[PDB]
Order: sequence, then structure tokens, then C-alpha cells
Amino acid sequence: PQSTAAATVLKRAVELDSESRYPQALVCYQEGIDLLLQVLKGTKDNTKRCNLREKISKYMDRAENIKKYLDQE
Amino acid sequence: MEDQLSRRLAALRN
Repeated sequence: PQSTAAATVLKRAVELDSESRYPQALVCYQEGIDLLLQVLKGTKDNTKRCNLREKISKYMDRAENIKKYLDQE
Repeated sequence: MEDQLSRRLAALRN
């Protein structure tokens, strides 16, 4: 539900990123990460929680690189 | 864990 919308938003983030639309990609990454953090906050299972952290960390790493690039300008 | 990632998200939005 919340993970379905996170997937939708993150697919757009990756698409915008591949098109070099950096400010737009960054917002979609932030928004998708927010939703994934909301799913994580509501999850009790340790494997699911740990796997969700890996997914979030991977998207966070990409968005931190985009922000660093935009900040240089 | 959630706090570290939420801090990373807030810094991203600064």
C-alpha cells in the first residue's frame, strides 16, 4: 500500500535520474525514501526491517551523490 | 537505525 506508492515514486526517481533531470530526481528520491521510512517504522519483523534498511540506504546513497553534485553548482 | 536514516533524509532536504 505505502510500499506500492514508494515503488511507484522511486521508479520515477530512477527514470528522472537516467534522463539527467537532477533536481526532479532528487525530490522523487527524497519522497520515495520518506515512504520507505514510514513502512520501516511500521514493520516489526527483523529480516524485513533489516532488508528495508538496505533498500533505503541504497536510495539514500544515490540521492546524497545527486545533492553533492547540485550543491557544487 | 530509523533515526540515522531519518537524519540523512532531513539533511538531504536542507
